[PDB]
Amino acid sequence: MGKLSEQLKHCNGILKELLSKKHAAYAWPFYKPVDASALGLHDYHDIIKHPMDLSTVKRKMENRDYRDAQEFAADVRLMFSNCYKYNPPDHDVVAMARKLQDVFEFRYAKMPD
Ligand SMILES: Cc1cc(-c2nc(Cl)cn2Cc2ccccc2)cn(C)c1=O
Repeated sequence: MGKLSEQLKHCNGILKELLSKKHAAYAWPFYKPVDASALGLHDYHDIIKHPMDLSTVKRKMENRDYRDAQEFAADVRLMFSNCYKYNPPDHDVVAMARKLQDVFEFRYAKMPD
């Protein structure tokens, strides 16, 4: 009912959309933590100090970790920023990040007041 609750509902809706089949073609690299060892990315954790992914965001939302929309958005944007920091800008995963961030930013902007 309250403002914080209402804004977190909007955030949860966005999260559900980002994890939905509608966006799966470009969202899937963000579903789980980057497994650096599995992907042969042995410099990943030297470059990315604070990894983030949608499963972690989901766990935090479920645990009521996020106190407001701003805190939620910071994690989603951290996830994208990590991608832009680590990967050359012409790489496929970056194109996918850009597309998912477009989904995120446009819906996040429709936050209720
Ligand atoms: C460096 C990096 C790898 C992945 C990743 N996760 C899976 Cl599972 C496969 N990959 C590699 C990939 C290669 C080509 C296209 C998409 C992902 C995801 N993110 C966000 C990254 O920053």
